[PDB]
Amino acid sequence: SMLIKVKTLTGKEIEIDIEPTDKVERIKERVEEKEGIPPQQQRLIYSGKQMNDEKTAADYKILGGSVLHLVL
Amino acid sequence: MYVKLISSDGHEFIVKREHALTSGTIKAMLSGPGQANEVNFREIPSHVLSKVCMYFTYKVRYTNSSTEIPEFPIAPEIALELLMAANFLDC
Amino acid sequence: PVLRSVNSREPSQVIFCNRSPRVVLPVWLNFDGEPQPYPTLPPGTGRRIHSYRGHLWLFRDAGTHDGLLVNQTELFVPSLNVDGQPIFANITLPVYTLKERCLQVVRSLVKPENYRRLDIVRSLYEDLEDHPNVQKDLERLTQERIAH
Amino acid sequence: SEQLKCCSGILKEMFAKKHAAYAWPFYKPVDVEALGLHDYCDIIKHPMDMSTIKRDAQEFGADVRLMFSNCYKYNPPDHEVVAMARKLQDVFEMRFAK
Amino acid sequence: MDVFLMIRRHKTTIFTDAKESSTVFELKRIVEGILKRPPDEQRLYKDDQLLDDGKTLGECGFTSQTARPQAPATVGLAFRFEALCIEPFSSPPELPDVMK
Amino acid sequence: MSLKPRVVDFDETWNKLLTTIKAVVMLEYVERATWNDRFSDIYALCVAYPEPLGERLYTETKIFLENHVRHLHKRVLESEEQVLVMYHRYWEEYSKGADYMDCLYRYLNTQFIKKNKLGGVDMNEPLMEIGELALDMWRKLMVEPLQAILIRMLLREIKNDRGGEDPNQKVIHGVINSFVHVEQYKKKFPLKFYQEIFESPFLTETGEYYKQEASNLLQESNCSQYMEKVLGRLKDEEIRCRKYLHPSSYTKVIHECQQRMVADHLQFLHAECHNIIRQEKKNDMANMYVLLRAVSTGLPHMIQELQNHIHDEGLRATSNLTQENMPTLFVESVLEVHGKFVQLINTVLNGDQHFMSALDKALTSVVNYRECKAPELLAKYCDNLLKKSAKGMTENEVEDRLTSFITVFKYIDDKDVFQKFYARMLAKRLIHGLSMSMDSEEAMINKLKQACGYEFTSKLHRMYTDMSVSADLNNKFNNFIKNQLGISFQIYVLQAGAWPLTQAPSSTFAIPQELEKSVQMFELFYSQHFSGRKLTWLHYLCTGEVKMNYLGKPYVAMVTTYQMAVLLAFNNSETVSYKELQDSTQMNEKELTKTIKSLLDVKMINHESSFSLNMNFSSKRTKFKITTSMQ
Amino acid sequence: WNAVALWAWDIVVDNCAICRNHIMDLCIECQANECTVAWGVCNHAFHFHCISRWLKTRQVCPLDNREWEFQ
Amino acid sequence: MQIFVKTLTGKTITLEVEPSDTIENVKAKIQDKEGIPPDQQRLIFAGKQLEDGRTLSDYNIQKESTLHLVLRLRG
Amino acid sequence: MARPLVPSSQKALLLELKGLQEEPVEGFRVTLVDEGDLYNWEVAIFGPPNTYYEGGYFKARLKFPIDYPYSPPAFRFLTKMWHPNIYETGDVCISILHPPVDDPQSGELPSERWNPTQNVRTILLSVISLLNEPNTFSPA
Ligand SMILES: Cc1ncsc1-c1ccc(CNC(=O)[C@@H]2C[C@@H](O)CN2C(=O)[C@@H](NC(=O)COCCOCCOCCNC(=O)C[C@@H]2N=C(c3ccc(Cl)cc3)c3c(sc(C)c3C)-n3c(C)nnc32)C(C)(C)C)cc1
Ligand SMILES: [Zn+2]
Ligand SMILES: [Zn+2]
Ligand SMILES: [Zn+2]
Repeated sequence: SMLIKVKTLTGKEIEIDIEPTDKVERIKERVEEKEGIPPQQQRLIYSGKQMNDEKTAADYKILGGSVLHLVL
Repeated sequence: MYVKLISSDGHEFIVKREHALTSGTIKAMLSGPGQANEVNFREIPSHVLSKVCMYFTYKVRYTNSSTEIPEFPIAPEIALELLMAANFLDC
Repeated sequence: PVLRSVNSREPSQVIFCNRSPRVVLPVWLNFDGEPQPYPTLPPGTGRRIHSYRGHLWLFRDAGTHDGLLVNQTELFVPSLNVDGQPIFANITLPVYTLKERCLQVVRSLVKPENYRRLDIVRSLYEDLEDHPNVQKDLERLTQERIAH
Repeated sequence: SEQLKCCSGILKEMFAKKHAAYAWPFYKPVDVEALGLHDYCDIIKHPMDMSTIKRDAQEFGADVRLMFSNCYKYNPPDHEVVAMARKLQDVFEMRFAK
Repeated sequence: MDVFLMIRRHKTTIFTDAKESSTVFELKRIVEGILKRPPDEQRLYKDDQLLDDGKTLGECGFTSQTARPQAPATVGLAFRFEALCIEPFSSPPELPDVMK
Repeated sequence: MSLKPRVVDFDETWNKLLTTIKAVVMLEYVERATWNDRFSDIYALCVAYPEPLGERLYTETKIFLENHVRHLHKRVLESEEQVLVMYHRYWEEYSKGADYMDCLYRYLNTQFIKKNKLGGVDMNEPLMEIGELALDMWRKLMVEPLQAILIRMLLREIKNDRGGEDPNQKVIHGVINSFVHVEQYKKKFPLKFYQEIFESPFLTETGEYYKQEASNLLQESNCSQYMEKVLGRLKDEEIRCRKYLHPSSYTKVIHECQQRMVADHLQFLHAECHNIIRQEKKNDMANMYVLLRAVSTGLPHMIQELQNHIHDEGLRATSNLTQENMPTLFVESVLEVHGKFVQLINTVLNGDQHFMSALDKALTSVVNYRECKAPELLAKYCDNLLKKSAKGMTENEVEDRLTSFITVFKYIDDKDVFQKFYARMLAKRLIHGLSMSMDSEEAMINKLKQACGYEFTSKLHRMYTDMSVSADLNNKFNNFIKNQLGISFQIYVLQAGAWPLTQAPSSTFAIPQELEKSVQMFELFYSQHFSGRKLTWLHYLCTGEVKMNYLGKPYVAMVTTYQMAVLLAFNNSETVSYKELQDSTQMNEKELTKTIKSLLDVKMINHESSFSLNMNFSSKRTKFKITTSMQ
Repeated sequence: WNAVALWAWDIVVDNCAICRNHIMDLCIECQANECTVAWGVCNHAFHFHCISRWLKTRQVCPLDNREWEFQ
Repeated sequence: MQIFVKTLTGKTITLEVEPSDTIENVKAKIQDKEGIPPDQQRLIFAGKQLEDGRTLSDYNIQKESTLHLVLRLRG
Repeated sequence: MARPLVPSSQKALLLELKGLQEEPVEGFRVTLVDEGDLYNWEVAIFGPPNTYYEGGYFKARLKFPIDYPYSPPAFRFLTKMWHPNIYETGDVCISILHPPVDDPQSGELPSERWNPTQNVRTILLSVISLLNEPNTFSPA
């Protein structure tokens, strides 16, 4: 239900909608569903910590409008 | 619950089977068919079987715990016979 | 060797107190893992020692090298200290199998070579002759650590 | 008063965890029985320590110098204890001069 | 404070344990578990004098010193009634000539 | 006692032990005294004098076991068609034995095999304690020879079981678990004999048979029945595996059935998923979900189809609406779609987060639909809820409506346009007093803040704080005046960066005498009580009391400053022209025209144009206020 | 009559660099309970409570490299 | 054109410059707008230092972009 | 029940973190290593495009002193880096992180030296710039 944008290196702010109890795998797959980057070549960076594929988004204290870092 | 060992002269030694099961050969003699209580034999004299039983009791009571764990004295005369019997009983 | 004293250079203080009637000579493992002897402690006699944090030390019997249990484990690892108080290690005996204990009694009561003078079979003569080498214990401990 | 306060501050800085990597050996007086040094007492006729130290700042400076020199004379020149003592004494001298 | 006992009749012998404060009735219950003749049929002695149920083993002379685990004390046996009789074990071997 | 050293006639002693162990291994009753006597003789043999016969005892026991298991193999062959049952009988026989006859030789183990195990240059077979020897030789001389035949007959038995028959579960499980019992006592691997010699053949054949059965079901019946019968088959397979196999292979067999019934036909399942979901067939939807969950590549396609259906349904329900009540109809359609499909996912799709995300994406696309129209309508709807026009609704109902509005707005992608509409709506509501509940407005602002940070709400939060500050400053000015103008004080001061109606005037407007005195007093109070950025006088919004004594009854109205000046211009003459009023007021032409129109509408005045005061003007109450119609 | 006239304009926020607070709002340290604003030679605005600490730590302005002095 | 400039004071400002103005001109405008001499000013864009002797077109910075200003740095 | 008194350094660190989160800075992300430790923050460094470090992910550890913002925090890269101005232990030699102590022999101006007006974002930008433009005058 939340709204987040995955900022790429170029600068394109990809807006995506996730749930309060979403998963890192689902968040990464959302980028592929709208950006095309395969889930096996994505490394989300949030608050200087490498996003894990198992921890839920709630453990990372993700709030609406938070800019996410994606590096290919 | 109590196994009745037997020595040469005819002595009958009764002891808790939970203690007596610390010796592998007695565990074997009890795990077999028939029931395997009473466990008779061919060498051991009563004076050696008594010391082995005392070792069984000591091995539960005054060990495997936080304590000084003293040495249970072995008379130098019985040393050979008790060594051979401990070899046989695998205790 | 896998078991070796850590050359951290971090000071550490300890005390090795003997609770078993035997005389215990604390053994020190060097940086490469080779055992290093230490002065003996009389039965019931304990004192302080100097060793850096991460050192690996074992115990032995004064005459027969019979194994002694230090702090309920094969090896004792001294960490750093607080306020200069040396660590407290207690040496106590293991649970001897009857064959091993009677073997130890025979060895104590008869000198290391006089074993073949005794009136039993030569198989147990061979058992008598085996004074436990620290190397076998170290190898067994390394294997057990690898397995566990 | 000012000299005594400065000496107390220097001692506190030395005892702080900042230099504890090298000041650890001198935290308390040397324990002869624990160290197993039979001739340590004969070698050093006046033992001293940071804890023991804790008229003027000259007395504190002399005590610190004597404490350092005892270890310097007792231990070999290439001793890790000697190196740590020298490292601590560098900061001590810097604080005394400042 | 534990007390260990080596109960005996004729040349037969038994191994059990108890508490110093335990009553002779409790020890008779242990013998009931052993024999397994119940306590009323039993008849106990140390060394030769008959015990009394109400008496504690500490009162009877058993103590952690006298009845140590390596040297368990001896208790007499008889049944309801018959007399007491105890005989020793077999004599140990001879020290071999080399250790003499 | 124990067992003494002895000179033993090995031939006769071994022959006696030989017949006795024969009797015990074949389950024949043997007395415990005799068995312990055999134990006796074995100690003697292993301590024999002058030298131990333990080696020959071991060799003779090895030969005895080889003879015995070869006997049993010849017996199985002779059994012809009863191999399963007679093998199970022999296995019970020989396993109980090599448990007993291990303890009995345990002494020999310790003395000889443990003590001589290794060494020699030749790669000879290592010595094996009697238990390992017995089981390994059973393997080597009954299982490895028959492995093909036993596999064949056990596979056929389980196939009968699949075809509805019920062969002997105990026998079949025992025969299938002996292959794992023969693993015991070797540390190399726990299960490899069973895995590579039964599991692999059985998995191969079960896969083949269920692929054929999937073909049968597909060719026979329709898609719904096919899913139902596939699920039934999988359940029955789990039961069968539990009954028969080793627990380590349950997963492998069920995986084989899923792969050979679902994954290797996923194209048909995907093709008919369209029809099933688009037809909202709940039962087949649930079956499709359960089956495709077992395949990694399955659920994404069904997620896509549900996403597409929700998108289309929302679009249809929101575009087919009438134009009479566009905001309310829009929001209600969005919420009913949301609720319907959330309930559907929770009930039939197990509340899967992936399908919840699909629902969220579809409703996001719908709520950002356009030819933006949707944010416009949403802003209008929240505005209408908060206005006084929502007559009859209680505070709790308003709160519930606000919660629903927030739930719908969470998916609003056009936040910029949404805020652009909402700022003007809220500012108009606040300034003119049209807001139904300031507390409700504060609650909505708090919800928006929690949703999108303080940055998003900055404008509305500042507008609300400014309304509150204007009220507080009016109270403070009244207090200061009382602590020391012919009329009260009610004027507005706003920040141009948030309020969208901040069209400050610039003409040399001449405020009435009372208004000028009040403004002077307020400015004098402000100069000492506060400082900061400057603002132009928003006379177009400020309202104040103007008394119409010319009427037959007393009447005082709190009216706009421009309106007040226009009304006071009538004090000169009953009839006033546009040019004279403009000259007197010094106001802008558009503002003067708007004020004249508002006065005519209120009936206060009557119509190069000229107007005259309305002597018939009346009000509901003697004291009232005029609304700010200068937006 | 009500009329309207507001804000009596008189000239930025001059956000302090040390504390990051507002000029009107008291310094960060003073918030926990007469915090005057001190201006430097470069005209930078800095709270007295934080400006004194910065000067005591080092006699250099936080923004500019010139000396800190009032008017 | 117009660009976004962030100062060490946290406040945000914008500058109206063309693709012909030099880095020195941009620095002078920033100094005039903020109150920092050009000597202790450093513009960083896309994690790269902005050389004084260049032009905006050299780094390909269009309108609406952001420029980061920091203090002097060295080794 | 009075709430515990928030320290000035802790409040400054919280404000800096909030500002960084509200205004994302390209090339890095700042987050606390432990929620209960406001003086230990993890920062991720990403190589700027068109540079030798493009596509790289180097982690850094920032430790703020109890006297913040009076004293600059300790910055060191967690990932092994080989640069003239970066030590083997990960320490970064930057004039911004140096204490505001007047050192005429150092050759670094007090204005370029660490000042209270500096921020974590400014320090990160300076480090990123130095990564592409290392200073060889005083290599570390
Ligand atoms: C009597 C006994 N009974 C049963 S055990 C035992 C016994 C126990 C401990 C000791 C002494 N401790 C050791 O030998 C320890 C135990 C084990 O952890 C290994 N070990 C070592 O000392 C090893 N040493 C290290 O790992 C550190 O190596 C640096 C080599 O120098 C060590 C000491 O030199 C030999 C004798 N000299 C001294 O002790 C002088 C003494 N040194 C030091 C000293 C020594 C080393 C360092 Cl790095 C710094 C300071 C010293 C002090 S005060 C003080 C608290 C110390 C630690 N000191 C002062 C002041 N002046 N002199 C000293 C070793 C085998 C390499 C010598 C003696 C007997
Ligand atoms: Zn300045
Ligand atoms: Zn300040
Ligand atoms: Zn202050």
